[PDB]
Amino acid sequence: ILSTASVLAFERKLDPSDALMSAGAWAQRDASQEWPAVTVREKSVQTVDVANLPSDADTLKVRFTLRVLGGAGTPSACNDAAYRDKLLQTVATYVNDQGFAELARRYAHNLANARFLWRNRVGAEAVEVRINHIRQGEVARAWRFDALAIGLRDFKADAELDALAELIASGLSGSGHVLLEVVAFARIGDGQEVFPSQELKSKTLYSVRDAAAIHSQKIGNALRTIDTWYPDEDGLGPIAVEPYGSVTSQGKAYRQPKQKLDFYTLLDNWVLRDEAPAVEQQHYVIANLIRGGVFGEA
Amino acid sequence: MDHYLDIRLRPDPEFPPAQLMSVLFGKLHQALVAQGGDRIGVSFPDLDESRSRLGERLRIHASADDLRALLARPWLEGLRDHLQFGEPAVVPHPTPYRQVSRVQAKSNPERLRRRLMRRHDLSEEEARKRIPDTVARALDLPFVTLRSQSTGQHFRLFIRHGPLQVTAEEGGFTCYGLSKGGFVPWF
Repeated sequence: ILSTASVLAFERKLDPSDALMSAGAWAQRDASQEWPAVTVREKSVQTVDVANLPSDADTLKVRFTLRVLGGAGTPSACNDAAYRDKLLQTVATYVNDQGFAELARRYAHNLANARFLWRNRVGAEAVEVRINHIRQGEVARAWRFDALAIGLRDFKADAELDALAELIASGLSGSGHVLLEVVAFARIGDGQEVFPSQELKSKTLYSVRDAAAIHSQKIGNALRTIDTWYPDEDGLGPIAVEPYGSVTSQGKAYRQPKQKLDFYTLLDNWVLRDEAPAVEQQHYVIANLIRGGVFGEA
Repeated sequence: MDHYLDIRLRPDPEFPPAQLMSVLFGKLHQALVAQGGDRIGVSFPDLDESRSRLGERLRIHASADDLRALLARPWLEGLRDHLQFGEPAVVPHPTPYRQVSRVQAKSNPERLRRRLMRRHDLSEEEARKRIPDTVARALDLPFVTLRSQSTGQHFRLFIRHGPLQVTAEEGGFTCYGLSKGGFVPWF
């Protein structure tokens, strides 16, 4: 009968790091290893945490590292070994039929346009994202993008973006170790307010060691904002790959289970009864498997 | 002022429309102080007076050449994936006119107390006897949340749409695109 397993805990592929934000001046981004860190300072209005650049600095250097792991369909916990073998066979026919070439191109786009710069991008004058492949320590291959010419809405082809997509593809297929250092320089203005992530004296800001930082899961949600295959009305662009694919800002849950387009019903149709969906929805399913999570009933 | 350009906010998974509207308002302010003059005004065609919302449209009223100047300037750089632009087109007619003015209120009694102490050399107790806490007025108006660049303070810029009027008068506009006498067509 091959029912769905009771536990399915997929590990997270595409591990990002906490995005340390340090400040400095534009036109010296090439010497940006001794830049001062953006410190969270108190302000009494109640007291709130604000985080600004220094008054001689217009460029926010947000830097994180990304580990692209591979082994996208193999769970870390699964009860039914027959279901595990059917799921690995399903993911293997996906990969051999069409490799990680749309997913990795979209992840390379979310690295290219600085969507991990969440609110530090909306009024930024010029964003430049430098992605360095770090193999055996130093640099294996260096990328440099204009994150504003590469849009947030459209996934357009480029020459360097295909090489970055092939790197993330080889990392997701298990064919290599991919570790990427992603450095983005946001021209915001002299002493303009930057927005690190927000902890929980009405407001606290996240800071690792006397330096502001965006959370790693926020960077991961920005990297996963690839889902354009959902039922799209109103002109909403890519949303983040979630089961019951939801936006909390808009309060709407696309890919509802009333339609047959959530990750769970698509997975239970693709694995159990072999009803293979369209190539777009199975891209979405494998993107959920790269996201990780706790799948299965209780 | 017979030309207009609708800047409609795209829906965004990451941002509410009020946040993008305040960012667009600040960018338009920077474009207007870079521009000069007093002949460029704004309006909010999706205004909802019941919930005091500004909607998802911002209509920039100007001449044709001023809009052709502003559509190429770098104030829209970095915003073009949260906006959609029309063309500078002529206005319809007949359209009633209304006033888009900023409304400020004495919403902090302690700032008035500090001004009274600076202007009459009084103490804090004379100030609290003179300016009680029942002077705090809260406006039920739509607003954009702006951060200044000369000072470093974050303020709410309350925009009130005036009563509808058949025929406009001559008048200028502030560099926030609001009215210091000018009127805009409404449609």
